[PDB]
Amino acid sequence: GPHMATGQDRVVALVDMDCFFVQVEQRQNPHLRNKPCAVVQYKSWKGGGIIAVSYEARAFGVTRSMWADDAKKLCPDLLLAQVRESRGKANLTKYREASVEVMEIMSRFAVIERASIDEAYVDLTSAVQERLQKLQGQPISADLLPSTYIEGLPQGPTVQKEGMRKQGLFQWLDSLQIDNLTSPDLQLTVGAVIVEEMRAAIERETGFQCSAGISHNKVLAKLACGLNKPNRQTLVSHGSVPQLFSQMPIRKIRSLGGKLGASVIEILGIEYMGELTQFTESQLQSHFGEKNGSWLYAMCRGIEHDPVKPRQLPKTIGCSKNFPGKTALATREQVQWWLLQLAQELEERLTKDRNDNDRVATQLVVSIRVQGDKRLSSLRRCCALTRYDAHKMSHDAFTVIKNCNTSGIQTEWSPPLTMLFLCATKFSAS
DNA sequence: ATGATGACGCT
DNA sequence: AGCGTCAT
Ligand SMILES: Cc1cn([C@H]2C[C@H](O)[C@@H](COP(=O)(O)NP(=O)(O)OP(=O)(O)O)O2)c(=O)[nH]c1=O
Ligand SMILES: [Mg+2]
Ligand SMILES: [Mg+2]
Repeated sequence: GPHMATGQDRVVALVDMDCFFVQVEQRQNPHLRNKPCAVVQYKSWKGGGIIAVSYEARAFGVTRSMWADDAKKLCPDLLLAQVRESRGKANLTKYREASVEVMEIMSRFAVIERASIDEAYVDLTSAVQERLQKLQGQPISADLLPSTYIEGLPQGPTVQKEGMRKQGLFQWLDSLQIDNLTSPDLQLTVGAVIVEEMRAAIERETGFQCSAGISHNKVLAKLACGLNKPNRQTLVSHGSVPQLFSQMPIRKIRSLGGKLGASVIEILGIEYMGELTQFTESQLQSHFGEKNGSWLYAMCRGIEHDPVKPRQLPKTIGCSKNFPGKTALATREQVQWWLLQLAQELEERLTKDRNDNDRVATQLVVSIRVQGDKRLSSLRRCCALTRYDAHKMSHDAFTVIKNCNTSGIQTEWSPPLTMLFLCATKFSAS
């Protein structure tokens, strides 16, 4: 009890842009706003692959990874925006630039870790301290939390969705201990006021809406984010964890959505995150390894220590294209041509990066998939990246992969390539 | 024929 | 180094 750490030491948020590529296209084209719409890449095979979906289209069953032609059977009035195509591949520059717009705004409030093109974690611990002093010991108005849900409330002795939100919020704030500058629940609340302000700023300055989770660590912040979407934010307190976890499938917790999560379920014969509390740390470590067992033991109690890394910029800059089915690359000249295309996009991105962010990449990773392999990558090789020159980079990547060709006739490439990937890495200051 | 990315762990 | 996992 008096020596048990409760993982209540930080305030962490996760901010996630709602249907982000869709919002980028809707800002640009007002005819798409407030409509069922999706973002598609390519167009020939089955209308293109959907990669993002507006909340109005999701109500019809439209999802990512559906073909647009199939999405149209569920939602006949679905509007589509197409990803730009440059040098015969998808080019995500518009979405990268929009993400930078958002991240720069977030960075005014606190330390951010870029988690993906449209998510960042935020460490609010310091911001909350500072804000607790100036606000003094005076109370926090619900009007400062207009889009916040307090997970697990209301509870105890209304018919509308906004009404439930306000009821829980009132219960929370009515129990808050406002004169104890170290109360975790108070710290979270202030964190949430800050996140409201951050979200208001993003929307005002970009037009983009997002959801957010506020809790004591990244895993709980991420989970919290997804609980009330879109355009809302959710506070998951330490106290809320036992009930929340008691029915929370294991696969919903970040890092457990794959093979390890499935093994936890199979080996232990459990279904929900809270059920982990029944095992000793050594038991868990015995099944899953020292690092994973320790992490699971703390996580199922709501405790997690992964720091929010101060990193707003990606650490690698890469370009790839899949060549599925009949388009698989089968001649030396095709392979070379496509490496050049990839290397030209890459050069463009790298030069821009070098001007914007004062750094230079030094390693080039070359990855390919071959026809028949159900892995992301059949093969990865590195080479020095000494000049930002597309012809050099493509020539080098070719060199590095060329003996993968089993074909006897030199013009041909067997087995055919179903993926090419160039990745610039090992950045240094410039 | 679920694409184009990106981070990190294991050995 | 190069492969495997998990994620958006
Ligand atoms: C998961 C995922 C996302 N994305 C892009 C499209 C989304 O617009 C953007 C953000 O991903 P997300 O946060 O997973 N999804 P979303 O932002 O579209 O939707 P949500 O509102 O966050 O659910 O990333 C992909 O291109 N491929 C993916 O597999
Ligand atoms: Mg999102
Ligand atoms: Mg996201």
